[PDB]
Amino acid sequence: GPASAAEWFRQRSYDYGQFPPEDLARRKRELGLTVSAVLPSRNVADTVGGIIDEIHALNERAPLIDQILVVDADSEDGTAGVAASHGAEVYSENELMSGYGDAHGKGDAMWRALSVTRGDLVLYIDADTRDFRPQLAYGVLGPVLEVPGVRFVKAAYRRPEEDGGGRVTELTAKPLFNLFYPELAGFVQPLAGEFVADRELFCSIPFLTGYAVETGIMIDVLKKVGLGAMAQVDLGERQNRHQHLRDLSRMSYAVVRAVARRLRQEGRLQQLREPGLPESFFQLSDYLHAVATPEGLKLQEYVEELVERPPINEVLRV
Amino acid sequence: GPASAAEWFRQRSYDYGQFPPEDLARRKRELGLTVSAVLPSRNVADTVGGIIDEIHALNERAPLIDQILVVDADSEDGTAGVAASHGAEVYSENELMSGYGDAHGKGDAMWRALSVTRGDLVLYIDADTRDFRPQLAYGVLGPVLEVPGVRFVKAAYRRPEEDGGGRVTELTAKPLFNLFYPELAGFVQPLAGEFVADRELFCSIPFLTGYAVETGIMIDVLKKVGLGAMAQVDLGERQNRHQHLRDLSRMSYAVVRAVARRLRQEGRLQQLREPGLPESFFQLSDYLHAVATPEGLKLQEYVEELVERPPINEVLR
Ligand SMILES: Nc1nc2c(ncn2[C@@H]2O[C@H](COP(=O)(O)OP(=O)(O)O[C@H]3O[C@H](CO)[C@@H](O)[C@H](O)[C@@H]3O)[C@@H](O)[C@H]2O)c(=O)[nH]1
Ligand SMILES: Nc1nc2c(ncn2[C@@H]2O[C@H](COP(=O)(O)OP(=O)(O)O)[C@@H](O)[C@H]2O)c(=O)[nH]1
Ligand SMILES: [Cl-]
Ligand SMILES: [Cl-]
Ligand SMILES: [Mg+2]
Ligand SMILES: [Mg+2]
Repeated sequence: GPASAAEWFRQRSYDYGQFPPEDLARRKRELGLTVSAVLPSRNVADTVGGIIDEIHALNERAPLIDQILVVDADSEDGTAGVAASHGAEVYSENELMSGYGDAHGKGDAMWRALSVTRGDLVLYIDADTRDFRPQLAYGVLGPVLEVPGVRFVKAAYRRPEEDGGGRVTELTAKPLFNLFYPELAGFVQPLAGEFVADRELFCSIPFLTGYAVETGIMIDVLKKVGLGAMAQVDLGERQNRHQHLRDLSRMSYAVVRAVARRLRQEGRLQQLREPGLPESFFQLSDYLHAVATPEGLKLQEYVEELVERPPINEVLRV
Repeated sequence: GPASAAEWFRQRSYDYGQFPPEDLARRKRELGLTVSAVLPSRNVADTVGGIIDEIHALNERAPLIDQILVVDADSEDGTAGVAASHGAEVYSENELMSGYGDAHGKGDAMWRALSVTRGDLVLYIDADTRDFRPQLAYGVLGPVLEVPGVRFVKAAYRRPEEDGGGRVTELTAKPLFNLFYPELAGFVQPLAGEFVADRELFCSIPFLTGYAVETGIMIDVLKKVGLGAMAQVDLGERQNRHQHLRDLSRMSYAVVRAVARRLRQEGRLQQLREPGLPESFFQLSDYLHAVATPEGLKLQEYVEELVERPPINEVLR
């Protein structure tokens, strides 16, 4: 493969500039591949309509996306109606794989989407992007279509001068990756919502639910296809919606848990619970967040079970 | 001890308002204890003066700090001169424990200060605070003085509703503590630079050099004296710096490195290098930071070793 993250970063980082969409459209036509775009959507009424439009506008210049799926979290904001009125196929995350009960977050929606994706290639895109430029859809298709061994491509980009990701990327994922999965240290936006791979690949790895899904997918793909078969594409600028630091804390915990879970199955981490530690202190699903408030110090408690879905291949009608 | 972070939280969180300085001064005197205040300092000529001044004013009201140590990273802004001019003792981080060579960052300075601290208690204080109110000095002394079994006290506070700390604390320390050291999850500012413990405790644990020092101390104190012997005190509002996110990434890494190390030693973590990963990818002191710029993607590469100084006890006295 590649001797280092440095070597990979050399050979496997592209620019959307290198993949004009008419070329891709042509190449895609030649290969007879179809693409499904999947938009995990939760209260994005104000933005999905615009994204669906832009993908349609792009398909006019260059036929690249055959299916547009909005997988809705039963948003209270009318998201589903909005996406439907703009021409996307819309599904409820709770109606897909209904045998699994209600969806546990973004990861669960993304997994369940596989049950109705018809494309040879599955392309995930975030539904909340404000100013959606067309390369936020087609850029990552470049290397899958054009570079021989590449099976999985993640987006790279910058906040509208040097961007190393949002807070969770910078302070959680990158430090955890550098230490535990150094092979992934080369990725500019390892937690990006926009990335693409063949449907068969996604269908044959498990999916962490909740916010841990990207982290889990990075690790699982790395292990399945190898570093040389992953790539990234600079896509330019991408405005993302800032979250409250306090909520990001919970996301950071999900990323930690995903890494910890994987380390444990590799055997690098054993006896996760330190001996001598009374069981009462031990409950992974129980996140304690101590804060200071105008009226005193408080201990907030969040409970999120780390639910993991099996490779959908194993659980879905063949 | 306590049965959960929640029980600890109710029993070992206080408000500085519970500890009027004049009462602290009385108890300190009855117990014959002395307090050393260490200010690890690098380029803070603009703020040390104020801090030192506040401490001296506090002591007039209530004699609480017996020694003020500015341990200076040989700043070029004249930190040393200001501190000296304002009445504080001044030391070069490089001259203390010089057998270990020049100093590896903030932790090293804090460790080396243990060789010149005369107090029974040692109070570390950040020297870059813009608006130093009295309770930043005395608040954390409350529980060590007043609650016999308490040996270690961390500050708690909030920026100018709910505040769960700075970016590194929220996105790195607290996630990691919740998973691997649940006993520390009740701390509001576990990475706070204001904390106090008895000299003997500090002299009995190792100190990570650099940015990981607070994380290491939290963990090693926890293992050494137990969660019951730790406390926090609400000091009110403290204004915070806006370090750059790109710099904070290296800091988060140090924090992760520190936890990982402790996990290796406990046996929880082994074969840290994936069994099948070429040594070309394996260099813990080598942090790869991939970034996007106007000119394209760049892979930045920082280096900082993790250095652990042993307990000063093993080298001294
Ligand atoms: N169907 C569904 N969609 C969801 C859910 N939660 C979030 N989404 C959608 O998934 C997209 C991104 O989720 P964000 O909550 O906006 O994530 P982020 O703050 O932008 O942070 C980033 O890092 C995460 C780490 O994994 C990523 O998951 C995420 O994609 C994003 O890149 C958005 O379109 C959002 O509506 C859910 O529970 N169900
Ligand atoms: N003596 C010494 N002091 C330092 C060093 N680095 C930081 N400090 C001081 O430690 C305090 C906090 O520094 P810093 O780590 O930047 O604070 P933070 O970014 O808010 O966590 C300040 O008073 C700094 O001047 C160092 O290498 N040597
Ligand atoms: Cl787990
Ligand atoms: Cl769980
Ligand atoms: Mg977003
Ligand atoms: Mg817990």
